Amino acid sequence: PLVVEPSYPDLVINVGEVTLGEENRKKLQKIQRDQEKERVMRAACALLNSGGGVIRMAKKVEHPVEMGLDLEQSLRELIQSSDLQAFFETKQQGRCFYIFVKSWSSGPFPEDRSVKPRLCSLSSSLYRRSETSVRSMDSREAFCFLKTKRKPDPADLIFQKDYLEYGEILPFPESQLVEFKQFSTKHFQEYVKRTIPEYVPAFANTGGGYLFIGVDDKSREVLGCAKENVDPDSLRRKIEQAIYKLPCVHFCQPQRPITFTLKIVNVLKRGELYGYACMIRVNPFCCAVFSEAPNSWIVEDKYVCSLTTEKWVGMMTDVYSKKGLEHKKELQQLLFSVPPGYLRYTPESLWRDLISEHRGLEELINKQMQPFFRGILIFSRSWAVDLNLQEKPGVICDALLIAQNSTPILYTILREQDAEGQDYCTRTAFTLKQKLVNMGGYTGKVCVRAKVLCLSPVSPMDYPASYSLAGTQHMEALLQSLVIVLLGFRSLLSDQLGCEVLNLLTAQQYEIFSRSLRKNRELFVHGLPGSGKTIMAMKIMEKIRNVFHCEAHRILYVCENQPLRNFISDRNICRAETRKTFLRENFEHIQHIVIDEAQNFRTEDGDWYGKAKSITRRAKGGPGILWIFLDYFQTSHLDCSGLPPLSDQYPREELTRIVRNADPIAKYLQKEMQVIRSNPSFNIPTGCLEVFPEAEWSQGVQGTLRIKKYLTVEQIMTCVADTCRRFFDRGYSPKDVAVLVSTAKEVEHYKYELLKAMRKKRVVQLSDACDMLGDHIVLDSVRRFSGLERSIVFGIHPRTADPAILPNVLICLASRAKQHLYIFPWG
Amino acid sequence: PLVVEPSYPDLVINVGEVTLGEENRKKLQKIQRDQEKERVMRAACALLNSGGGVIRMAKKVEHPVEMGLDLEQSLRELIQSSDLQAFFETKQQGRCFYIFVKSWSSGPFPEDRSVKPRLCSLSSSLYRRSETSVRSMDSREAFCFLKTKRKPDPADLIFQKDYLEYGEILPFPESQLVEFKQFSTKHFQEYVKRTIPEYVPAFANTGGGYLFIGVDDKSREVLGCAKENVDPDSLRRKIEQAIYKLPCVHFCQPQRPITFTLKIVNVLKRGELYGYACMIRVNPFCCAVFSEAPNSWIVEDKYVCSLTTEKWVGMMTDVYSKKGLEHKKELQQLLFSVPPGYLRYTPESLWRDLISEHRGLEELINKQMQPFFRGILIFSRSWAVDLNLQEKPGVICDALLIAQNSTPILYTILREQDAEGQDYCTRTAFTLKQKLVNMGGYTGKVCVRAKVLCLSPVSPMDYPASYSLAGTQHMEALLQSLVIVLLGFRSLLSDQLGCEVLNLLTAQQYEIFSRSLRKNRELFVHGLPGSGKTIMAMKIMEKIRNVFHCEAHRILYVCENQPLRNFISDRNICRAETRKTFLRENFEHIQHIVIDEAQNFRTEDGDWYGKAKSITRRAKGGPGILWIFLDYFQTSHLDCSGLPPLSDQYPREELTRIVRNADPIAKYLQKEMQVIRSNPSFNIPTGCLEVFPEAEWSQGVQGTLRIKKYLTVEQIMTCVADTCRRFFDRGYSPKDVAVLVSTAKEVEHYKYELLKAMRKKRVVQLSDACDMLGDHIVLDSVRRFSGLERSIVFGIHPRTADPAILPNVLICLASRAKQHLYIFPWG
RNA sequence: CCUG
RNA sequence: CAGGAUGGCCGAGUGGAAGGCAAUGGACGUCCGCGUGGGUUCGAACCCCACU
Ligand SMILES: [Mg+2]
Ligand SMILES: [Mg+2]
Ligand SMILES: [Mg+2]
Ligand SMILES: [Mg+2]
Ligand SMILES: [Mn+2]
Ligand SMILES: [Mn+2]
Ligand SMILES: [Mn+2]
Ligand SMILES: [Zn+2]
Ligand SMILES: [Zn+2]
Repeated sequence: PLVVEPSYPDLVINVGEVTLGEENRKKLQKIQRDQEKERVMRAACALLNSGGGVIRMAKKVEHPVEMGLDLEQSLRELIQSSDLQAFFETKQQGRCFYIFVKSWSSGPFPEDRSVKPRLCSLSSSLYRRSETSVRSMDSREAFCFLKTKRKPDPADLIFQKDYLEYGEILPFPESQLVEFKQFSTKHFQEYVKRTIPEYVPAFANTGGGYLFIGVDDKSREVLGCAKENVDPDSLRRKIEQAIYKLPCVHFCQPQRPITFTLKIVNVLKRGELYGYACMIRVNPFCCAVFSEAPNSWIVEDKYVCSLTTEKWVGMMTDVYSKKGLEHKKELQQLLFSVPPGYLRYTPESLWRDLISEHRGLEELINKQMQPFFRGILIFSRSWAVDLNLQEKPGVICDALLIAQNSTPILYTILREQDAEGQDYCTRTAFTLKQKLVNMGGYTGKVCVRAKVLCLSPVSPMDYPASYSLAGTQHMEALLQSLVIVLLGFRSLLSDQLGCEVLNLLTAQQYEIFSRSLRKNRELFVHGLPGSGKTIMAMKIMEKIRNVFHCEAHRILYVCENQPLRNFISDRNICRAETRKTFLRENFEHIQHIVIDEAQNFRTEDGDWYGKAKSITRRAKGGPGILWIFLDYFQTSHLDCSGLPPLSDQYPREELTRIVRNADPIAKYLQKEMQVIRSNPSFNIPTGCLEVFPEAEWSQGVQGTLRIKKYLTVEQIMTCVADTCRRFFDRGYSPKDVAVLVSTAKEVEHYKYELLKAMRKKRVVQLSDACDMLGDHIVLDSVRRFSGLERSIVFGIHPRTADPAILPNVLICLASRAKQHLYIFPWG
Repeated sequence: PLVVEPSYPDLVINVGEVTLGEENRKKLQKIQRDQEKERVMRAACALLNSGGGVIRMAKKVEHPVEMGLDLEQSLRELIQSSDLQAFFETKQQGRCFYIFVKSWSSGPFPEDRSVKPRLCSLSSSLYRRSETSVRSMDSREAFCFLKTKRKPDPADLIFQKDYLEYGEILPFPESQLVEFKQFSTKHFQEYVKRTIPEYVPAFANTGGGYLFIGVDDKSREVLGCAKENVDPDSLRRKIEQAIYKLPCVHFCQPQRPITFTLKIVNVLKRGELYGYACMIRVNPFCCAVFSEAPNSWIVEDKYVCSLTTEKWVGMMTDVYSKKGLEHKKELQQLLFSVPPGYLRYTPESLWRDLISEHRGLEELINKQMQPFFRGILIFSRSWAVDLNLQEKPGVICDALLIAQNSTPILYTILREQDAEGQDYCTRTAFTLKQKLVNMGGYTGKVCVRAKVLCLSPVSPMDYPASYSLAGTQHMEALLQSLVIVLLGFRSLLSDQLGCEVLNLLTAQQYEIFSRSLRKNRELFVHGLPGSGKTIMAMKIMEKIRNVFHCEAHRILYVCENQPLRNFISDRNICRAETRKTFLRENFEHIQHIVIDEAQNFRTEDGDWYGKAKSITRRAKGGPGILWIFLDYFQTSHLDCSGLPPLSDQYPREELTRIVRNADPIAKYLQKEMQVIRSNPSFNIPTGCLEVFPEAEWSQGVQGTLRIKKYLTVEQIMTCVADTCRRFFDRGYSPKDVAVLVSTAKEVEHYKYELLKAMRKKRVVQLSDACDMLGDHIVLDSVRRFSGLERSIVFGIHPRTADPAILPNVLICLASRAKQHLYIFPWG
């Protein structure tokens, strides 16, 4: 059999001894020549269909040799192209001859889904009647044929006859619908058996036809076969069995079998019975009829396995991140920008942590990356776990080098030399390469080299020069495939890419949303939870200056919560003040006002709306911008907010796409918004919550949502500390984490209790929401954190004194978490 | 040569006598067999590339024959597929054998444009090196290769030797970069001339390489050419001439020749000169190198011609109506709706006109239409003129039948028998079929049968049954290609399709626009001339009815002009009053108010804006809609309109994309808009007119614009009458025509003067602008026609009391014409 | 196409 | 799973068109032609492939 070799960071199929060279292969017997060719072509087909690899064959001569014309032509028929160099590149060292096979197609959604087939085949076993001949459909022909079948005569005058006269000349030739066959007196009943699988599938697949057996092909004379050599009943049974044996694949309903008419009609000589003439009419078949199973091959597990008929048709006609595939270029330019002329180590925080923890790791890595002048070295605690493989103790870090003039190299740094270290690194490199092709959709020639390094004080395969990353184009394409691959797993870089995906979605929605600035002066923005409301407010405050040419101090931002106005104030895009400061102080020099979380405002101090109206309308440059952002799902009190009636809140814009939270968080927000709708507070006008999220919208970004209940306060603290330490080990910064409690009066208690547990995890710094720039965990109330967001949020015992306010707390908590949310309710 | 036969409604190529049948072709000599095959393939390639046709070949036998396996395989190679039935269907009657060729690629923008090449070819003359072999790229391979080229060793150690030793074994085999050739033993210079085009283009096309001539292919021995047999300098001259003789096509700059190094080295024997060995180092060429001109053919008018190298490369690397192509399905379902179970005659107005003018034409056509139980019979005064062919006097009408179970038939009805009639009908049918394929992009099997009919008292081809329109799908596809074709010519049906395209564009812009209803209660809509303002207002009132569930009479429409008020009232989608009526009467019953042409309003009768605000805001079901439509380019007076200041006119929606007028009218409107901006009025605030149309927006609808200046009044009226008579003869209804004058006071004078000429054109019924629905020509002033539209407009002597408004009156006129506009200014 |  | 096909007929030829019953395939010395179509080769009836 053919089996993939395990000691390689790639699919390596050893096809054994093969005779190479045209002259050497001409001296072979045809049987051995065809057997060796079929072995090598099985290997090539498997590697083409399985992400590419290397075919290893031991050659019977020491000196360099050509592959052989028959092998070359078989590869050409395999790829349906004379461009062999595109998919096959050969090397030879001593007795070993290598063919390096590129993947036929890459990714779950290739750019050629509707053009080229997913599979290469030695044969599709699909035959069509092509005029007077039967020809096999190649991969592309069969792809088009199945793509069509998947959409939702005088010969009959002869066929109707009950009998035929010996030597009768048929009045028609062989054509698209007719075939004549004559067989010897001896083998008639056996030659019919081999005739059926070739002409019945062809007629069935190409509009049907008539098969006359017993008609001289040249003179068209009816001859039949002598009565003594044929039993009509046995012949009919055999033909029926052979026809019904044919493997048919259905794309339709009903799935009735192959339909045909068979007649064994007497041939009379002078009126006496001379023999029997066999006539088959093959009515067109609804779908594809195969003469036998397709000769397509694939590597599954560690074997080279032949694809079944149904599995082949499925591959030929029919966690991946579609958003990642869409934004791969932007995401690559963001996270994996390839610099012009130096080797970049990323993530930089993780690299610093590694070199600090491990003595000599910096010197090791820098001495090892001497040969590389341009590229990126993507570090990780363990690329194995990043790719859903098993963690190996003793592995300090894994670094994926993507440098110029070099192949990708997966480095594994071991604190102590280990026997299984090279096996672990090879497994990780093989998984990475297979993912870069099959999931990342890399259509170029890729090989990830596994290379183990030891901090304490089988040869690699030499790939062609076309597997080296020549320059910017190849490095960027490989890195964009790596982006797509990473967005399919849970890891530090995957989460960073997900954050950038959320930022890109928010930018898209803001591009759609900012076109209202030219159209409105007053505008009440009704954003749903996680809809980007505050990001839109910031970007609109930037665009207001960009358009009206007014200096930043002329734009005012008003919010209810001090943490939010501090966060907005540190952006330097405007002046940011709280509701109370807004009412107290003078702002006659302000032209534009943006008011955010207006549903959280209060009337107890004054008419904030009236003040904003006066300031904006009395502006010198016409009526200034007065945009009031608000979310009624995130109300924080039962009193009237001073907003105008709902009927008065016009013109309106609605941010209904959730773009700030990962999919698990967004689904939870959508679920809880139904609970909010079920019983709105009395200060919430009933018709406001009738805003619904976009029905078919999804973020396509992985998140986390763990709800742990019936746990005590100390258990909550220890779980939070353990999760924080696990994140920080992987490389998440402390400024990605926030702990949100029910109310402020509990903030100090929970701060002390959480420090008590975090002193075991080596970070003893917590802060209120008023400081968001420091690299520290933020502990505060859910309400005080309104408007702000963090990647990882721990929601601790959501609570309020009045059930009329309670429902909104869970939304106001979940909407703060971008990717990871941990909720610890009462129980 | 091969010549297209002229007397058919198709490309019929007569390849003459051909031996058909496998046995008959086997009994031939190879030269004759190959010549007949070459003729048939040239005809088939020409027909594939020229829109399909028929190949006529006389066969030397009477009985039916198969085509022949070599001919079948050549067709398979021609179409790169065993699906011969898709493109070739053969018929034979008597001593004639027909091949019906379908177009390979059809339409200027095929749906497969990026996948399949535009051209079929016998040979691309493009060769590539495939390991140790040179392979000719088929059409698909050459397409991909040219697409790739369009986008923006030890062999060297042997090549560096200035001499070689006889029998020296070269240490390397043949490969992607190396070829070993021996010299011919008989004709050496001729052999080199022959070999150079085989290998130099392949190396140049793939990474270059070395060609060693004089090296044994099998043993790799260096043999060379005997000194007595070859002169090295003459051989060098022949080689360089042959290499520069190779056709090269460049997709770049600079367009350098083929770069190569040619060395003729001494092959010594025992240290003494024996012969010469030729080695060429072919460097990779930047673009495509051909061994000769591509073997691709096409039909040029009446001749079958081969495409040149550069012409072939152009066709292989790369009035057509893009909006027609986009909307073909909707336009077909609008105009050419295929009915179920009866035959439909269109256009009905033209059909009635024809049957009224001509005695017995109805009976004639009905008698001819008995066989057809379903389809559409598309009449015309002259399909020849509709397709830009010369008119033939004596043609009563042309009718294009498109019916089930029948091929397309172009009927030509002649008043009396005519010898030329069949020639005219056949030319028209051929032109129609060629347009349907090459311009309408019909990818099915199409034949238009030409039949001449006569009101008073060559044999046609019989096409395969696949050319008959099977049913709804085939007829719809053919009629959609017909829509695309018609939209590219000036004719009645083309203009009706253009009207529908304008309506579809307006509907799309309204789908964009109506999303503001959910977001705005009060809205000022600022439309540009011809932006659809009034159509949008009508549709928005229709949408208000549904979204607010209010009865139609609860919606009010207020406009300045009585004709527009009447036109809107005639649809019952609201209550429509004039500004004066609105101010005088009471409308507390109204909930929603839409105001149109608000810029023309006046204040002397009251405060309409305040009244509308009050009425809408005190609507019992909450505040209602108050949408004010206005266009400052169509300011009809210099007074105050009562609108709020431009700073106060918010929120604001802008309809910038002109969707109501054909392309010439739209461009004229844009130029007049720029002139208006250069001379703004004093009663229009500063920023009103800074609204600009979408820069690269086009309507894709053909129109007409004639500024017939320097004419007298009588000449103007006679020209108008002649144009109207021509349109009505062609089939346009009078209700498509409006005559617009400068002022209402001259309307009666111009009515008398226009009737003076129209009474000689067999129609006298003019109409006032207040009677739009009548089947009469509307003659009225430009100002009173504001808000109305008609397909053909005649603007006469545009003028105003104060010349300041003349640039505005010109726009107000040009925006009323949907497709055809005639302006008669002062001299 | 015919045949072992 | 394997074998054959040559000139008018019988038939010799597996890489530089016999013989037997003056010639006894063809196009324009070159080329095609040994069932047909291709390929390899300096060279094919001969070797390789597909088809019949
Ligand atoms: Mg013989
Ligand atoms: Mg022999
Ligand atoms: Mg020959
Ligand atoms: Mg042959
Ligand atoms: Mn057959
Ligand atoms: Mn047959
Ligand atoms: Mn060679
Ligand atoms: Zn089926
Ligand atoms: Zn070039």
